[PDB]
Amino acid sequence: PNYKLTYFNMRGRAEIIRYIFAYLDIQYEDHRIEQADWPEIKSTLPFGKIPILEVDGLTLHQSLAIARYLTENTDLAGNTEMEQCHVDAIVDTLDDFMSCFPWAEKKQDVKEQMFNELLTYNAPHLMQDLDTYLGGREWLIGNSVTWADFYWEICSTTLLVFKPDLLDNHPRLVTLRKKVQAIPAVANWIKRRPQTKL
Amino acid sequence: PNYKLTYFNMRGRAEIIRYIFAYLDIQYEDHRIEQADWPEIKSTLPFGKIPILEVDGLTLHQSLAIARYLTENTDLAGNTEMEQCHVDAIVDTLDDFMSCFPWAEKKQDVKEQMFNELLTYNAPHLMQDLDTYLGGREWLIGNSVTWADFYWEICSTTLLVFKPDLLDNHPRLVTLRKKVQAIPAVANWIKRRPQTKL
Ligand SMILES: COc1cccc(-c2ccc(C(=O)NC3CCN(CC(F)(F)F)CC3)cn2)c1
Ligand SMILES: N[C@@H](CCC(=O)N[C@@H](CS)C(=O)NCC(=O)O)C(=O)O
Ligand SMILES: [Mg+2]
Repeated sequence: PNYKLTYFNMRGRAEIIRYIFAYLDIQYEDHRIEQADWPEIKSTLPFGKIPILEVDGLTLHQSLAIARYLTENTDLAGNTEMEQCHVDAIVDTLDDFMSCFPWAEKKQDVKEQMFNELLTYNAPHLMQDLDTYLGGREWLIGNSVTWADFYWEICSTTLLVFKPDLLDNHPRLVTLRKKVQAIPAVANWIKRRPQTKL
Repeated sequence: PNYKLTYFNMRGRAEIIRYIFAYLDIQYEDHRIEQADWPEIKSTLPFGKIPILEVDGLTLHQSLAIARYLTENTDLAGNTEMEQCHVDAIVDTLDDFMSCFPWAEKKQDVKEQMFNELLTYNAPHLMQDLDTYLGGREWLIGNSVTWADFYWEICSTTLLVFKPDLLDNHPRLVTLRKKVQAIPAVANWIKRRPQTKL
């Protein structure tokens, strides 16, 4: 069973796949491309977008669809059909925000303006809604860790790059961030992975 | 279970759920609202976004996460993990494009411009990709209809209001809509459902 992950040299939307792998102890090759190799590959893929996962000469796309596939009947999945939902909902609420950023804007000031808006106007509200949804439970979904707990910590990672005082009023979020990061197989990948801004 | 789905009087985000309910033949409370009682409601919601589904007072959110949850252990789900990964991928790719529209934009002309240019440049790029992902095959994924075909006809239905000629060069994509529409339960729902623009 053969794994070639394709994406740019960034955590980005691949990091949810790379946390899963290294958690669930599975060998993959981590194929990281140059911004200038991209069009040559972009042309050949059915949907022109990455990440993508090749699974013995089979081509998968859409990080979360993939993420959801590598966790169907595993302990990062929800212990029940309802908890699979909340997981997917939690993930999509975060992707919904993360997906808002003009990541690929080449006009810098125009980009910075848009990033700053969202990080002051929309961010704290998302953090709020999250903390409350967490309330006082140990994980986001049910009684153990799930990949939604991973998406969160990953999304939170990149947001923290751009606005450090973000979780100041949410220790229960810094707690959760940190409790996800201290997991053996997670903790170790965080130590080894390439060191990219994004 | 007792299902209560809450949304506006329209299709938009809730429709994928309504289709699934009809196909699956699941009795459910289809509660629609006018703005009038919106922030009155919005308050009582973990994430203050709709559609939402109450399943015995247990509230669930994210339209796709819910639709998925509702297709779990049916055939609508895709017939194999691998397919289900594809069905998800298409649903996201579809949802990704849709979330690119300024839906609530009240400067009518900025709407028009972006809308028309999104159909101009973005939309036909996704059409060829969908067209050629579909091929001459019957359904988008697998040997049988999955909830990704449902979403295609729901999405393409709404975008066709704004650009009728949208699919005038993708015979095969109009083919897929008709195969979705002629499904008895869906065709029943179609004629039953109330008349709204979107
Ligand atoms: C992990 O937390 C998330 C969740 C969702 C999205 C992202 C995310 C998305 C995009 C990027 C990003 O920076 N993508 C770039 C956009 C610019 N392109 C330039 C291109 F397309 F020309 F190659 C490279 C990929 C980073 N993180 C991160
Ligand atoms: N919903 C998609 C978003 C995928 C996406 O558009 N990825 C970006 C990189 S972050 C991309 O391929 N952009 C470069 C391009 O447009 O070709 C997913 O979850 O994978
Ligand atoms: Mg999405």
